[PDB]
Amino acid sequence: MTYNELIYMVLDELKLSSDDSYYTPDHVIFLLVKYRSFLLKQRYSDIKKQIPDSDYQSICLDLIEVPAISGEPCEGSSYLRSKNKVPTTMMIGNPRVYPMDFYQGEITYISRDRMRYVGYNKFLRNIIYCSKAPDGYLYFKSWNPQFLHLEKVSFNAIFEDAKEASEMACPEENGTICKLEDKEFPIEDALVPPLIELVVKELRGPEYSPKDEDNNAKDDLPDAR
Amino acid sequence: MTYNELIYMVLDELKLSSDDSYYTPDHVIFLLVKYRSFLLKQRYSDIKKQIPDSDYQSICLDLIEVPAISGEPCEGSSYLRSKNKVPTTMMIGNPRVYPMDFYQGEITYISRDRMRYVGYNKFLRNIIYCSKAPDGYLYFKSWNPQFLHLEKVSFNAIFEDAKEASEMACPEENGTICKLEDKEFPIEDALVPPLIELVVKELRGPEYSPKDEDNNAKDDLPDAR
Amino acid sequence: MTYNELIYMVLDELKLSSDDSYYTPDHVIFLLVKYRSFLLKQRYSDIKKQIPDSDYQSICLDLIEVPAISGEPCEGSSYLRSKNKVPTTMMIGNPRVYPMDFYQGEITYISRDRMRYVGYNKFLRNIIYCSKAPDGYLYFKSWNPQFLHLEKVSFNAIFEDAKEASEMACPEENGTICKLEDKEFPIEDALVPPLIELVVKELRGPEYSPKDEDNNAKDDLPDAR
Amino acid sequence: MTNKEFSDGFSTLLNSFGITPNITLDEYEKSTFLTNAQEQLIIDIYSGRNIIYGKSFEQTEEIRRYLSNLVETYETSTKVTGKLGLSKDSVFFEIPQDTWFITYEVAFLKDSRLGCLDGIEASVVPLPQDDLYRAKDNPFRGPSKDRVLRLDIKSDLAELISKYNVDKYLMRYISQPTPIILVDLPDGLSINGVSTESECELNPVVHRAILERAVQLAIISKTQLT
Amino acid sequence: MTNKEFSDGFSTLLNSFGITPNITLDEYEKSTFLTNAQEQLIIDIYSGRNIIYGKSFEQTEEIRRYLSNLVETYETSTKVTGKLGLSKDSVFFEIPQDTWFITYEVAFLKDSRLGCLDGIEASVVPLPQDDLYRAKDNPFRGPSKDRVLRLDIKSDLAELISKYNVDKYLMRYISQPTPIILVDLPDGLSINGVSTESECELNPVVHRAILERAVQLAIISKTQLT
Amino acid sequence: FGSGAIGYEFDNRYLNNQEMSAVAKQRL
Amino acid sequence: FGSGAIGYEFDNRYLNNQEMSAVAKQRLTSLP
Amino acid sequence: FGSGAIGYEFDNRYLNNQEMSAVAKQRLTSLP
Amino acid sequence: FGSGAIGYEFDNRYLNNQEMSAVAKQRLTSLP
Amino acid sequence: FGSGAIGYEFDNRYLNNQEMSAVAKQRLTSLP
Repeated sequence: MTYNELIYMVLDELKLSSDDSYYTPDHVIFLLVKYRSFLLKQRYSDIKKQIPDSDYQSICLDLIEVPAISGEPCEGSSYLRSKNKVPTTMMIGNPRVYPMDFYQGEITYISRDRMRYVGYNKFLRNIIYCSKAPDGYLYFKSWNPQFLHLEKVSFNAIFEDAKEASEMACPEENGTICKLEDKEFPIEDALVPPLIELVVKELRGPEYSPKDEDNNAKDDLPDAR
Repeated sequence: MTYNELIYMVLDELKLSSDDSYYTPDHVIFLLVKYRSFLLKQRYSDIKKQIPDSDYQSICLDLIEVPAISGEPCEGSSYLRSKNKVPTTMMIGNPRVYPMDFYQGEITYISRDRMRYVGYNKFLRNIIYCSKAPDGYLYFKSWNPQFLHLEKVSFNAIFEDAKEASEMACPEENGTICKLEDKEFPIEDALVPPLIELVVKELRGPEYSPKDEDNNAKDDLPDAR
Repeated sequence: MTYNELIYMVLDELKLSSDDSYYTPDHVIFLLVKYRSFLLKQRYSDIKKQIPDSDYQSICLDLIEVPAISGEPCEGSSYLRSKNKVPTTMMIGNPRVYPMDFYQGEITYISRDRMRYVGYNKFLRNIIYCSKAPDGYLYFKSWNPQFLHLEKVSFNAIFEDAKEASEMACPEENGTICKLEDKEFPIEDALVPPLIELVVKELRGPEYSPKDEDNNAKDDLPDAR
Repeated sequence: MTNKEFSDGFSTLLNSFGITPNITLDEYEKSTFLTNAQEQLIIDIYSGRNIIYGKSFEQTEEIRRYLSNLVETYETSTKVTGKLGLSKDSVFFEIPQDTWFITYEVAFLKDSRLGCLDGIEASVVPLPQDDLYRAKDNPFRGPSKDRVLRLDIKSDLAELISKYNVDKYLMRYISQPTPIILVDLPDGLSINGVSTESECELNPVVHRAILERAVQLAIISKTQLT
Repeated sequence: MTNKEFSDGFSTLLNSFGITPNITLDEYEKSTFLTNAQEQLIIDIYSGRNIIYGKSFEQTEEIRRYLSNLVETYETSTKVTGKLGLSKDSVFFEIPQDTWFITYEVAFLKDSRLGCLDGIEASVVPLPQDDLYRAKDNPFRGPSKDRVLRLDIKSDLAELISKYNVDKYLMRYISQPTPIILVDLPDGLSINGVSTESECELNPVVHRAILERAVQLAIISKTQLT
Repeated sequence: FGSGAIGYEFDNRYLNNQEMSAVAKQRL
Repeated sequence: FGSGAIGYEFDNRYLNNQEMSAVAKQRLTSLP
Repeated sequence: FGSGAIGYEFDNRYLNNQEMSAVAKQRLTSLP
Repeated sequence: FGSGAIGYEFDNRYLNNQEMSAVAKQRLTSLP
Repeated sequence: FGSGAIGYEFDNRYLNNQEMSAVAKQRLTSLP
């Protein structure tokens, strides 16, 4: 299913058909994307369960060498990092950066705190480690100077905001999909009715609520105007 | 998501669209920032859980050498401290001061009470310790005279008030974001629906309540005016 | 947050905007300051928890030598005491008197009853002990005649009444803040919504209650006047 | 509005000497109806029994602005000696005799028994005669250092029952308004004992309401038997 | 609408000198009814007792636009000396004497006791005389650095009860509107003390409502006995 | 009217208390 | 009308009491 | 009408009684 | 109408009975 | 109508029965 199908299921269950509606499809996209993460956390944070392939998304990154702090000689070894800021992953699935082949390569996505200290083990000096810095970028670290030649990677994870990760998908075979509405929404079909009814309950009450509808330099809501 | 998206989600669910509304967006910012800390404490103070990267913020500090009390010779060794007052961190995440490189440096953020007594261990004489004094400033302490050359640090933590810490973020690559509304709100997507419904419940009742709306040198509320 | 923000949050949720309102901001300050201590006791008296830095305040004291009873020779050794009466601390945090440097000095705040008997231990003859006498003043005691030279101290604790302790803060770098409304309210953000809703529930019922509103040498309340 | 303006407006509102059937009043009749309307209106306003306003003596800015000019303050220290009261500690004070309704009333006490609180301003509480016996002994509603009971008695008097000596008696009341007399009345005639011209002392805001009420009273007076 | 336009429109709405039975008024009668309608309408609008609008002094943009031109600001520092008040710390200030209703009222304080807060603007609270005694000692509703109690007294006065010295007294009130006089009235005649032409100072939006109300008042005046 | 500050935290506290009972019944 | 002083503290006390029961059922066992 | 004297103290007594039950279930065990 | 004589004493008796149960569950244990 | 003869004695009997249960749970233990 696509963003369009879910959006219009919500709009039609609310019957927000007219162009002169207070609640536009943008409200629906926002609520759907937030309730997706809400449900995914409620389902897959208590105890460890199998996560379906539907919850995952591959964002698609270009890496650039950057200094550790600045261009100084003693500021430490340099890192690669993604050109653009990366979405925050949720901590429930199998995050993975891979070199355009999911079935190949060993690039490890770890925590920020762990990545301060990695690679000291002599047998772990050739492993590339990844983590999202507080800057918002995905940083890479390794003790093997070869890692600085890496140009492109794909990052597959259950990203915390589906819209951000959908804007950064890799090109499909046909080509890029400009409209987010034509892209696929990242959630399992078993969790679609819960998500829809939560969003419809969210917007049902506000749908029929009054407005400050007179232009009289006055607040008209206490009068149910 | 930004402050703008959350603010207008709340305003639209309350339908506070007219400029002549009693409850402005400022009320919404205040309530959102307080309910964020409320929820973050309710979720992550009972027992220790993983905190997502979304709850964190990096404020960005300039340090200055200051005397311990005054300029006297016997008043003890001097400290560095941030030029401006620092927000209070919540005690739930991984507070960290770092030297413009999250993956490098060892500057320890500890409690005020502990920092009275640190560094006596001969192997811990070169560790820089941080704590927010009751003055409101972040103070630094070490037995290594080299620490007094430190000029700049970044402090990444789950700050207790998101607005204060958003005013003090480091510059982005593009540049500073003047409007708070254009900045990112520091909360995980799974906790956004709870926060929104708490704020909307907070302001739903008051939205429709009466006013002392006549100018007659009289209190008009007992009459539901 | 400041006293102003909390006061006006309460006033706006009650919609006490007109100058001709029965409940003024003074009622709000009183109720806020009392409900702060109420909540702080309910949270941090059952079992010992971490108290955030937000609950604390530094009041700022000038000490004077005073006789134990009067100027008699046999009336015992003299004490130092604060010039002005000191607020009562709550028994939940980390009370501390310090010599203008929180990270230095050893001045002990103890109970009144304990301080009757302190210093007899030969290794504890140089420790300055503090306690608030029933006179309302902070008294100092030590077996070391050097303590009578002490001129100034700062007292950081979770004071039981925020207004009293806010009137006696140390000067800031810019200078003193004359208006209490422009000062910072001493409570954690996680406890602000509970405090606000308790105060709003306190004043919601009375807001709409009738008045003895006729001037007729008669009690007009039984008639719901 | 001035007296000439009361009269001219009163005639205009009554359609005097117009072609249609109408009513014409003499200046004494005009003064009678204007004064009656004035007194009715202010009593109804004070008591809050006017349906149009529906507010009491100082319940809104409108009523304040209306009856502001009747509010007079009074002070007295002289006590009437030989009178029979309902307690040994009862003192009698004369009323200004132009009083209509007492709105504020407070008493200063001078007694050595209340040490260092001497000259305490004490609230004078009007008490009914049912409540008096059970209020002499009452420690929460009876006479005290901060409370005095006042009872109305014959000859325009206030019997103040106090535990401590009463030195001064302060009042703020509504006064007899000056009548609205539009012309120097002949010998013998007068309104409220006044024979010469008397302008309304209230504000001009309420003068037009007084005019309307007076016109209605005139129409009632001429058309109560037809 | 101008005075000529009030008169011509008033005649047109009354069908003066038309073939059907009708009513004809002199310019003095027209001015009387126009001024009465003006004052009735604005008092009803201020108090919100008009059923058609049903809104108070500034409750909507319509009422703002209607009564915007009566809103006058006043400032005074002179205090009336010899008067009897209900407290030692009572100062008396004269009212501009063209005031109808006081809508904003604030007081600046100059006292050394309130250190570094000198010149504090303090809210003047109109207090009834019931509430005064129990509000002198009240720490939340009584006089303070940020609150002053105002009581209306005789002779167009404001008794300000304050804990600290009152230096300046600021007001914003509704003023006596200028009457609507369509012609230079002869000697003796006047409306609100004005004999010459006086145009309505309100906005033209409400002039037509004033005309309608005046026409209705004229029909009432001519047809209250038939 | 409504406000969920005290209600939410009391419900959360109740759930935390049965949480602790459940884990305190756990034995290896 | 309403006021949550006595209500809040009684609810807090109830929660503290089941808190103490829950922790009093906690045991670090030793029989391996 | 209302008055919370007897109501408050009975609620306080109830909470004290479950307080005592909770603490009476507390044991510092010893079998290592 | 109302009167709290019998009601108060029955409530007090109930609270006394759960009081006795709570204290009767109290033990100063001895096995160290 | 009302009368509390049978009601009072049944309530008293109920309270006596939980009284006996509470005291029957009381033990002066002996194992030190």
